[PDB]
Amino acid sequence: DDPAARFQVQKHSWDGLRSIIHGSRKPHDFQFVQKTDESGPHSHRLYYLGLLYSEIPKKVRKEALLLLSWKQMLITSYDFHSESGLFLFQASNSLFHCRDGGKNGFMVSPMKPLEIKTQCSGPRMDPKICPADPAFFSFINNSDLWVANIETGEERRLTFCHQGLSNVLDDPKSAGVATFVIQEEFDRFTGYWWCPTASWEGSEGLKTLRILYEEVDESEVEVIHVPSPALEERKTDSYRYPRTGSKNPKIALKLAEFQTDSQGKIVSTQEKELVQPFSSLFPKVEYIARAGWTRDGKYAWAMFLDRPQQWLQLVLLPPALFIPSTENEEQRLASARAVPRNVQPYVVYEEVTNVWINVHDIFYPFPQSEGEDELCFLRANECKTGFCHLYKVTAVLKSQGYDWSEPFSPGEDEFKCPIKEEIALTSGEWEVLARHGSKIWVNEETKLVYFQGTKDTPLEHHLYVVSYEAAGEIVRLTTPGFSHSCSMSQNFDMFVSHYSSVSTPPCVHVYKLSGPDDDPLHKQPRFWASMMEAASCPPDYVPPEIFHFHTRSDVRLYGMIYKPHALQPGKKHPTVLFVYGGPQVQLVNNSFKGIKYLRLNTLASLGYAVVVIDGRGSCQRGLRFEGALKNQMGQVEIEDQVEGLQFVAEKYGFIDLSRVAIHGWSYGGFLSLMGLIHKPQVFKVAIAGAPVTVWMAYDTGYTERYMDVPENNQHGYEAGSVALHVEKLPNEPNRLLILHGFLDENVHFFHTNFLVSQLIRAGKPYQLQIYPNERHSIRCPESGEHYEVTLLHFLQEYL
Amino acid sequence: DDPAARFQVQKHSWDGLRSIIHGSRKYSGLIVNKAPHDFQFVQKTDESGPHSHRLYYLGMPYGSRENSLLYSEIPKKVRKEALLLLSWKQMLDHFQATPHHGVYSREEELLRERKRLGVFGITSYDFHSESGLFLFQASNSLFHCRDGGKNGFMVSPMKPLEIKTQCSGPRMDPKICPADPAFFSFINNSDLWVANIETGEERRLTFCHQGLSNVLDDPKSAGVATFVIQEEFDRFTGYWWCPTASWEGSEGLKTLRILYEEVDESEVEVIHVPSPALEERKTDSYRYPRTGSKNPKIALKLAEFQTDSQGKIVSTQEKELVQPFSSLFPKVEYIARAGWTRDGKYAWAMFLDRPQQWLQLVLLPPALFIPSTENEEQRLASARAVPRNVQPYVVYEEVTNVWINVHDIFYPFPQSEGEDELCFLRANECKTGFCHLYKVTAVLKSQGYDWSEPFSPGEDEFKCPIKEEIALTSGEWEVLARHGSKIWVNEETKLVYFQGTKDTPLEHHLYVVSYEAAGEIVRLTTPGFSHSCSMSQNFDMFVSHYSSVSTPPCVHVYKLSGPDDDPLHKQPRFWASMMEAASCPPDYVPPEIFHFHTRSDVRLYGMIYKPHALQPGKKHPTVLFVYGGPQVQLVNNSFKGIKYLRLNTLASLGYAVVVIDGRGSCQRGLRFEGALKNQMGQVEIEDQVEGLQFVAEKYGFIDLSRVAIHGWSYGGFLSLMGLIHKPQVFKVAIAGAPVTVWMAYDTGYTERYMDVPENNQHGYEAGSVALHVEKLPNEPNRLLILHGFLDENVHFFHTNFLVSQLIRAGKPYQLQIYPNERHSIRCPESGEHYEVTLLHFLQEYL
Amino acid sequence: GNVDVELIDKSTNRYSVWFPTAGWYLWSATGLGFLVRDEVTVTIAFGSWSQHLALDLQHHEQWLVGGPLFDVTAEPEEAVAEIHLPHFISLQAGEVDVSWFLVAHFKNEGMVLEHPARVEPFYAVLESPSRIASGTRLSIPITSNTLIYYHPHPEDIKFHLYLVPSDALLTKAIDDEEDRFHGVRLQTSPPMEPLNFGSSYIVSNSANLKVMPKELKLSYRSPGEIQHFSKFYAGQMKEPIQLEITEKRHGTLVWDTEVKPVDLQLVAASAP
Amino acid sequence: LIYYHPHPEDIKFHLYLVPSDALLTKAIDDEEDRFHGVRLQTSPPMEPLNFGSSYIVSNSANLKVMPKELKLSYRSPGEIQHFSKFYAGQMKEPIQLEITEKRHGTLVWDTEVKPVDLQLVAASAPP
Repeated sequence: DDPAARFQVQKHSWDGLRSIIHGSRKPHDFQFVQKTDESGPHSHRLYYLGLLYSEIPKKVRKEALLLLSWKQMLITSYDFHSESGLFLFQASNSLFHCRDGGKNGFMVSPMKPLEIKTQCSGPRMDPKICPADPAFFSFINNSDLWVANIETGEERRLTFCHQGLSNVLDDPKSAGVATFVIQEEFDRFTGYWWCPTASWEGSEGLKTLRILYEEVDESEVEVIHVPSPALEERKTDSYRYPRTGSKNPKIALKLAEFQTDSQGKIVSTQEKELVQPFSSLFPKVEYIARAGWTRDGKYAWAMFLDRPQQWLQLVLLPPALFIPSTENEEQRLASARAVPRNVQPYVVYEEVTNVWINVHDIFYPFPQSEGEDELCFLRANECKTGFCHLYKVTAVLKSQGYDWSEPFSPGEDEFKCPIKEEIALTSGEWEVLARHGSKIWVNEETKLVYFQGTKDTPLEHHLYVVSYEAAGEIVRLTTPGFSHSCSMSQNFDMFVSHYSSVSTPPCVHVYKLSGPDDDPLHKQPRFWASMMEAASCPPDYVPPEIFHFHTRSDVRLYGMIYKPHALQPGKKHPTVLFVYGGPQVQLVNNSFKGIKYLRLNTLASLGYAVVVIDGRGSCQRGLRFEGALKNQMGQVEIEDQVEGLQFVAEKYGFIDLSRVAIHGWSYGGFLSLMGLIHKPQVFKVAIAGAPVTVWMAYDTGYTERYMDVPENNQHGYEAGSVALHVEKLPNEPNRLLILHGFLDENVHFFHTNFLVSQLIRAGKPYQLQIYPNERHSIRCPESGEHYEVTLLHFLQEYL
Repeated sequence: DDPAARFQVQKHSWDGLRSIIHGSRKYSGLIVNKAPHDFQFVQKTDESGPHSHRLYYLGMPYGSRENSLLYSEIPKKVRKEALLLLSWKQMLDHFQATPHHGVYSREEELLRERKRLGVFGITSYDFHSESGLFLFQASNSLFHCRDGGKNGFMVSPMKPLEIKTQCSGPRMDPKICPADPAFFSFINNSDLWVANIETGEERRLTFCHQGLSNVLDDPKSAGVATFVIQEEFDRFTGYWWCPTASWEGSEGLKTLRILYEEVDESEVEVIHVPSPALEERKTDSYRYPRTGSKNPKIALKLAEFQTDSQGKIVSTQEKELVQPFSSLFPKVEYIARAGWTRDGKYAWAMFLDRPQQWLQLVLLPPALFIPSTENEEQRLASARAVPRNVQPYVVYEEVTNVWINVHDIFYPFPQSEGEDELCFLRANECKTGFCHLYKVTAVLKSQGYDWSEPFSPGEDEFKCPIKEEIALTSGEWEVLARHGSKIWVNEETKLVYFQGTKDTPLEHHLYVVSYEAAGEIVRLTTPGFSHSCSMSQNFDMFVSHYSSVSTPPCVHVYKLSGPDDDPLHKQPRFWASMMEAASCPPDYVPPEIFHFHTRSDVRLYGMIYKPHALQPGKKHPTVLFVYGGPQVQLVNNSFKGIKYLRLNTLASLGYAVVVIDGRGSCQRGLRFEGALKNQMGQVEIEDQVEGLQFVAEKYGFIDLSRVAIHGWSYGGFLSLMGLIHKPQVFKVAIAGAPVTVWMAYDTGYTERYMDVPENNQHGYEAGSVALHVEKLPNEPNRLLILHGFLDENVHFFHTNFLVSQLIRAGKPYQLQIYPNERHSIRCPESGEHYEVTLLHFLQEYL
Repeated sequence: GNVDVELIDKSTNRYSVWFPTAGWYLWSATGLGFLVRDEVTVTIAFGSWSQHLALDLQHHEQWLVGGPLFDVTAEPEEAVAEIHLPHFISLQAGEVDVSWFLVAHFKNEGMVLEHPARVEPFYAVLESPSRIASGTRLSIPITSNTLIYYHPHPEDIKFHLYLVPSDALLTKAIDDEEDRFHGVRLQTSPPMEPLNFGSSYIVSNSANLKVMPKELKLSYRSPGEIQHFSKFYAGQMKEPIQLEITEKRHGTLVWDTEVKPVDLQLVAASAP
Repeated sequence: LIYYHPHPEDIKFHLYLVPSDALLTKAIDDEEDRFHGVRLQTSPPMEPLNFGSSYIVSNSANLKVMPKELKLSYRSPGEIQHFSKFYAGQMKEPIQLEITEKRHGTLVWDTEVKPVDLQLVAASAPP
């Protein structure tokens, strides 16, 4: 080794490092609404969070960068109802609303939002406006579904399963919420869904209004205590945390109906339930991934999933399948006779796989007005070809005829419809974005479906359009060389795109589809106006360089690198391999990381090589790519990261292989510990933040999806459970820094605790850092400044 | 400052440091022995056999890894010029008295944290002399045996009989009924039970607990000492048998009373602390009374029952004081101690105020307790039935300006000579400043109380006048009463045997004095050692388990022998030996004790461990080990190799080890201990700094540029005070389990020394280190925080709030957790990691 | 002269010995000088140090054991006046005190430790016993266990097996019943015992002695050590292979902590 | 954790086709050795001679047996305990399967870095 051809980082004082970190730190949810005044200047009003609004003009001027002012209308999530124009949102301790241009007019001066008083004791969770009647809305209060009315102010409970007696260990039934594992693994943040249309019973004048909700009996689920944020009181909170292998919450779907007079009063109410038990009507169904209703309101759909998470199926639940729910078993039989024998649930679509189901929130039903069977929808299906692709699916809703009073056990293909056709609207070695709140936009007049995808490259999210009638060609609308998060008007004439590149900061441009109306696929997107522009990229900030490479198995992995500032060729700089490596997160893409990954640039500004590798097992590259971690979690990804480091070593001449740090939060920490176990000669140190040290302690939704069950996959639980392999951690000190937020409900402190336990029992050193006020990510700026200065100090001294 | 004249410690590898710590403990399989204790002398009365006594005790001969019941044979005549060493014969038939992997139940494990029991096996047992009954607790169950009562003295060991039960749960705190040895009693699920040996029948006596759910919903317990009492009043029992049996004379039925403490901890703050089974990921609720927060609401109660001649508990009866306890004894927050007089006439109890500046002893005669039933007319009925003359007699009332130290020494005398004028031996430290024995005669004259009508007692309501209060001891030294010390009162020879610090504060010696006429204090133990002693019941021989700083601990049996007409000067002659001085190892250099004077001219003691292979000229780096808080005296002339072997390991690596017992240490008087009152944490560190500066001037190897402060519990708190107010003095600070916010620590300790938090708020803030993190050093790698995660005593919150405020102030730290360790690191692997972490941290960064 | 024995039980190794009259009466088969005054019907057995100590004083390294254990019962009251009891530890003026020597006694009492009056270079004296398990020897060194300095005696066996001599080198301290019953344990590889003694120098405990013949063959287990154990045990032997019918063998026992040797022995194969 | 005087002994038999050893790391006393030496003979080995352990071993600590080459290796963690006469001791019964000449075994602790026994045995004089 050359004694002075290796860059030494300048050893800064702690306050110096603070000076560096402090010196480093020195819109969405768009809703287009038309105006149609025929004499004014603005055609629409764009509503968004930033609650604000913009004025979209009818014709902008050429060769002029139009930047709209951010005017104040008056909040991280709101609900909107188009026609009456209701904006329902949650304030600090209360609910609020306002309206724009319904029976009233379009505001220009700011108006204060009207406050909604309540009789409830507690916060009002999950506000949703009824689409059929804008006067009515609904919310959760103390884990039960409520419903209210704006003008009269009167509220009404709809569910009666939770009494609020004590903590959750003795009062376990909830209604209208998504439980923990559903929230954090199936990305569902609601547990009730309005019917979008109103039915009329025709007794006197009563307007029925349905809501589908999810009942959950999590009594047989493990209770875990996690420290509260208010540390002085020294109490915990119970959490119904479904441990892997153990039993999930016991689910059921249910209808909470009510009716209303024309003046708007909830006269009657009614809980409704299926003719059979849910567990018996749908055996081996464990999770309701998603649910809702068809746009006409005729059927309520739901995506079910089994315990391995390898068997997803869409089901339609017609409201007549739900009898009223009462304790008296003869009234129950009575309405079991009363349900029509013909009507029954139609399992329209069924994904089966050998790897795992990714939950795609893309269903979209069409009008069923032509021949009132045979539901036609646009379903994303990754399991067929290995990549998430849109499809048009026509099933056959033919009734088999069921005596719903006598009980039975359904077979494995019992309620499955036969399919008319399964045209694939996209095909290739790329996928359509379906997870993580991406969605499709279906113009039903022009017969087109606008989706996002990765056809050019996995590094760039682009808006595509295709016809659902004729799957001829896929037309891009976004500017290439950037990655875009887009959002359509409901009138489909202009969209927003929040886009960026690896070099430029985020911008937000408003484009307008424009062209001959006869050929709707080929509307040319013309830049109309810009909302937010690419800010001052700092001279301290050099953007990273993206690369790709091939494995010895010939699989292409992408990666980034942040080069050390003021590079001297010849000098071998120390390298921080930042990593997440796990699924559902793609770190490397052509998009600006400077917001969330500013610390990587600070590292670069000190002279560290920063390497980031998307090994196989990452998202947004299909099921076969993601599925290399099935039952071997921790065993293949670190090998891909090592290969990426070693490749970058030949390409770029500034990586010292002796001075290598692996560093990652959550999974980036689980892998940092796997890196230090199975590649100690490669990785000198390992800054593991919040690591998952034992998979048997983690929840069902994540762990079971990939490692299916500990009683089955015990070899792979032990092999990839890093806390049982502490003997292979280094005997020498200053090589392992464990960071963990004490209040972590997700990757619990048990994981770090069991790691530290087994390190002590195996006689191995560790450094450790606590975040007493942080749950999972470092949210507080003081704590982030401490986090970064601790990271810089640890690398300066021990890397 | 010459850099070539400053000793650099040899940088060992981590595996090297493990090899060093293990090599430190390779002789610890012998020297750490759990030397025998809890002795019971029994006579044989043959005049033809060889053995004068049989000594019963707990011990580990290392034929087993557990602490077990054993016995020795004390002969009638030993040979001259002979060091006779006794075989430790086994009481029991070599069974396993410990559960698998050393685990215990939740009640058993929490008891041993209060008692600091690091040893596995039979840790506490109960004995009843004339029946020869040994009632003890083993693996999860009760056991018994008998030796030389109506049976004989066996030579082979027999297996102990199991006591079967219908009860589900552990049977906590067993005590044999003294009046009738066939009956015994225990706690089961926080309720008092009673059972019988021969018949096997059990019977619950109190029904305040039901086993519904957590402690937040079933808050009433009985016969137990709560956390703060066990923790702060070294009391682990909450029921006391009446030592005599009363006869109601209905038909033949023999009554048997028990005094117990009912406790209503409903209004007590509940805290969740993680459970040892970390995988299951639940906590345990703990009724932990913070300062400012409410203490448990206490009361004393009498539980009677009766027995046939065949030995069956026919009737039972709860009784309660004729007025409420809170109303009969206002401003009384704590029952420090309680028990009974030997004849059974009065049940005594030591009460205490919330500041703990106000102690008073009270006698509760069993007729003061009326029955308890829900109907207020039956209540009035037996309120009329109680005699007017019967009252509580406040015999003694200690009042002080700093705090009451709980001394368990009461000892009542028989009252049959003119049956009033109660005579007892009471220890009183608040009077002269030092814990001294007294003979006190109070006047029990009945004032006459209408016990049906409810009244409010005044400030001096039941306070008895004193006939006389002769002081049996006097000086600038203390009588040992706390920490399981006790007195032994031979009433035949009118002598009282006590322990004390007369010769020096560094040595616990057994003294004897006459309580009728106290002029001359006769020492019985050899000087040059510190002694833990235990007298016989016939007062003819005692044991002393003793040691000095140099020698490892031995256990010798001495025999008082001489003319009977002068028992005070009876000469203790070494009869026989139990345990000998262990191997003092060649890598272990015994420390030297020293003393010095302050600028305030008060004598402080200290220890130092010399760097092994010391070279004159070199300035070695110095680790100031510290506890500093009350109830602990680090510096004393007793063997440190058992508990503080790690300090010698540091010394053997080349660190100067300094230990300073500043103002606030125990066994130096109340005025000395009381220098921390209202400024706890502020004066101790000043004394430690001055102790360093003295050692720096005296000895020439103290590098002031390289000073580490280090300690557990209170010391880690001081280590943080050192690094806060003395940054130029202390280079690093290894704070183990620190108390970072005194507002979070419990009542019994914190309130006693600082105040109720609204009374003193300036000193809580000044001496809460977590509020002074801004003064901690900005430069890194100077502060290592150690903490056991499961600590119910100094909760993880303390370290958490410290780390929180370090983050919020932008200050660095290193930190180490012990996830399976409560307060003292009990697993040897975990202790080995703790020491290798300490050696590494000092090696690299000091 | 030589006295007879009567074997009562071979398992406990109990001997009944008749004693005619007064005399010195040294019996060197164990090392007992029974200085007696009349006709004594004496009983002697073999005791193990493991079962009679407190189990802490084997591993107490200020507590060296000397001698073997005997269950000696005889007639009291000056019938057996003096016991000259066999110990092994050496007698030089430096680093060994007369006061460090102790003689135990194992009663149902336990251990009774008395000082002996005089210390002979092979024996220690017990004066007027009053009695089971009496043949005893203990020591309290005020310094550590590793410097009390008495040397084992080597004991060698060359045995012919598959026409190949296997050797057996044994380095244990001189206890006659221990040596004899070590040979009786060694009877399973049936031994012949010539007479060669390594009592030339002295060596302490915790001593690592390397073994070498000057001419080199299949050398096995060279850095041996010096330790003492019970009556029934396996000491740290050496088992090299001669492989041939050669005559001459020169073994050498030499220290490792310092350069000096302790033993050089010459042995021939004239009687295999 | 009291240290004990060790008894290592690997008792061998030349069987008809696969000869079999039996490695024992068991602490000495008279009745335990007298039990083992006759009660292993029901599945007959014959008692060898090998090296008793010079250094001293502690209880409740797992030991590791490594032969220098491969053999029939199940149940390789060895543990030391003191039972009564009747119960079977914690043993090793490997099979060396052939008529090969020499065999080397080593005892390594878990937490040490040092061995405690380095034994050698030869099958050149098989029973």
